[PDB]
Amino acid sequence: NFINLYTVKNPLKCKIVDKINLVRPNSPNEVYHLEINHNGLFKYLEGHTCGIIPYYNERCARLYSISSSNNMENLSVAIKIHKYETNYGYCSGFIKNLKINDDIYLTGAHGYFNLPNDAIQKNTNFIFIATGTGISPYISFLKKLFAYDRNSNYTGYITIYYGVYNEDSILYLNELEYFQKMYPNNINIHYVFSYKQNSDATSFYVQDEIYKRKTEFLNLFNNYKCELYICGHKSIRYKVMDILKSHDQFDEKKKKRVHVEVY
Amino acid sequence: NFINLYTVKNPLKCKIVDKINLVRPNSPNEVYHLEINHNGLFKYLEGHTCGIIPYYNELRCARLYSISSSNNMENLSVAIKIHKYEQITNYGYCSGFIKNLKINDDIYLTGAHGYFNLPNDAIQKNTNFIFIATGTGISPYISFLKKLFASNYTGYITIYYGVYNEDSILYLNELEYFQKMYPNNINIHYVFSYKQNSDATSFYVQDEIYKRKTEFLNLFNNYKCELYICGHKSIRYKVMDILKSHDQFDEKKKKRVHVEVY
Ligand SMILES: Cc1cc2nc3c(=O)[nH]c(=O)nc-3n(C[C@H](O)[C@H](O)[C@H](O)COP(=O)(O)OP(=O)(O)OC[C@H]3O[C@@H](n4cnc5c(N)ncnc54)[C@H](O)[C@@H]3O)c2cc1C
Ligand SMILES: Cc1cc2nc3c(=O)[nH]c(=O)nc-3n(C[C@H](O)[C@H](O)[C@H](O)COP(=O)(O)OP(=O)(O)OC[C@H]3O[C@@H](n4cnc5c(N)ncnc54)[C@H](O)[C@@H]3O)c2cc1C
Repeated sequence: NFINLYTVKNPLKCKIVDKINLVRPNSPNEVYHLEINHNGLFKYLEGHTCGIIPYYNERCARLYSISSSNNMENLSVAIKIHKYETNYGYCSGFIKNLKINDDIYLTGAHGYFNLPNDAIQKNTNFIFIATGTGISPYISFLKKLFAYDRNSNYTGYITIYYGVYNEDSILYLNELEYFQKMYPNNINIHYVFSYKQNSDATSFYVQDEIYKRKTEFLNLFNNYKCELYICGHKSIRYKVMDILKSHDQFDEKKKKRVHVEVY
Repeated sequence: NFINLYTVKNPLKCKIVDKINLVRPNSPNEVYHLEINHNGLFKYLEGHTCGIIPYYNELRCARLYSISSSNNMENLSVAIKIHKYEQITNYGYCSGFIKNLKINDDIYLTGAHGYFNLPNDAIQKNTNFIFIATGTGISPYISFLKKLFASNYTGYITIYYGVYNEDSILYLNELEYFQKMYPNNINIHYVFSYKQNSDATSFYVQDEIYKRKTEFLNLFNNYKCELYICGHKSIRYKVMDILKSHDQFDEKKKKRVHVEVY
């Protein structure tokens, strides 16, 4: 299958085709969308990550959610540039200085944060919870479910809770705006702005929006039997579980409907 | 201090000066000794490790390697086992990199790691040592021996060294040299496991210490030896178990135990 087709011991040589800032001028973040030519060789399902090996020339690979769908020729990835005290993270500094037409080395696929195979036929309902770059897997989910290029056979309902610093920090804004305008009876997006660079504070703002919208959120999960996806900083996970645990019956059978990709 | 002078964020570009197979025909793994030109820029004490960043090219991910050279040498050195695994053979990440490395290739180092150092009073105080090694665990001790013997250090060194077989003793030449040059001050006990199982190898080292438990404990306790343990993780507790049994083992003794296992 797709998992570990390429590893650090046989990474895939790829090429940077494009590199676009994803944020607008009032964002405190530097985040780049990378479009990557893999010559059709990198196999993935929506929700998978790829690994990038910084500075490689023919763990150690940093994982990035793939934001493109399968039937796109190139793959895409959204990468936040981490800084401290000037000084960059290991992969962050590499991605910062990367240029179009540069080589990049990939491993993968990695992860199990995928759609159910039933999804488009079963018209599965979804809750997608995201913070920061945690939106990327959902971008690929949407591109798949609504056959991006109204080619959609999918008539399920999707609710997105997306927490970012501010409006200018919303990643893939144009794509989110597109799906919402094209499919206004299938998609509901709730932006939460924290105005805090601290991820643990952002996740509390998301938990707090969900609490404010608990009747929506909890009927979606307990009544309409949505699949619940959580992606982003590790602090949201237990905060979303607390909401489920404190407000209604919550057993291992309901836990089967909770999918988590945190970091 | 010299710790983290170079990191993965800013590695030191260095050159391979030599690459020498340290093992003999009956050893089932390659082990390469690397002489590395760092332009005098890499700073370290004996016992320190350097990190190598496999496949790096200038625009937990670096593997650590004990430096086997002393400060006073111009180039640094390192001994690197080439790890194989089956399922057609594959190589470890850094192992495959080191395997293919040529003389004059670039190599990027990260910058003194660890606390596996000699006490700085060692030469003036004539400190006695117990060095326990398996496999590549010998490397820091080769650097120790190079430092201690400058020479008027008259301490007493005991070395326990477990390897697969005689063709697998790393730095055999250096060990034999030091043992023969200072025959009253260096005592080496070798153990061959004859099994390609790292856990077996450390069992046999423990077994050789058990045979000599009285000598061993009387060296550590009465001659106040600094005890060093280096190599595969499995030796750690097997040696600790010997310091537990037939011994009170207080915490002024634990000041005298140094561990670098992996
Ligand atoms: C499953 C999964 C999916 C992921 N998906 C994405 C994604 O889609 N997009 C994305 O951008 N990231 C994603 N990540 C995280 C991504 O891998 C990060 O870029 C990586 O984890 C951090 O990268 P780095 O090498 O640049 O930072 P590192 O060098 O590994 O450091 C980690 C953090 O510590 C900080 N740090 C490093 N040194 C210091 C210092 N000494 N003092 C203070 N702070 C320091 C860095 O700034 C950084 O924030 C994902 C992670 C996982 C596990
Ligand atoms: C403080 C310290 C000092 C050290 N000093 C030395 C030293 O002086 N000399 C030295 O040689 N080493 C030393 N090491 C260990 C050194 O870092 C090794 O080269 C390294 O840890 C093994 O690296 P690798 O990249 O080749 O293998 P990796 O790929 O990182 O390690 C995996 C191990 O499992 C095996 N493996 C990998 N993938 C698989 C798989 N899919 N299935 C089954 N098996 C697999 C590999 O063969 C290898 O043995 C030290 C380590 C530490 C922490």
